[PDB]
Amino acid sequence: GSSGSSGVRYFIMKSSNLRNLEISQQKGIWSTTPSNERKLNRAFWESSIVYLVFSVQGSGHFQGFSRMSSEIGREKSQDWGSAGLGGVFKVEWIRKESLPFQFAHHLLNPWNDNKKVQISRDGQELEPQVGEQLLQLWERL
Repeated sequence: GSSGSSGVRYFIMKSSNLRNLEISQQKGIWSTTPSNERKLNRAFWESSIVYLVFSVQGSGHFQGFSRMSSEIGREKSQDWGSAGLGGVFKVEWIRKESLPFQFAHHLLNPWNDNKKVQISRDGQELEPQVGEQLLQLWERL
């Protein structure tokens, strides 16, 4: 028969504050730790798309998600909250609505002690099985 070899991945990106995220909404870019960039880069090259679910540590909701549009490096920006950065990349914003955890309260991640999706550190790989059904949620809003 047939089988899907290539596919988009899902990475959870946490944000200290909200403002910092605004830059990604206006400038259309995002800068993450150089310890979780590789994946985003490689994956983007080994995958058709790269879904990155952004979330603010504070707010108990999902700031949303954006599919990587450009690789990390060549792209550079200035405006930012945390100077401690190295490697900026673009990102396509799909949903900007705040989704209540309650919605993704049933969804979990069997990749890390089957811990609730939300329960993911910055730059953490999210299973494509739970990361896909987690986005569609924004469609139920």
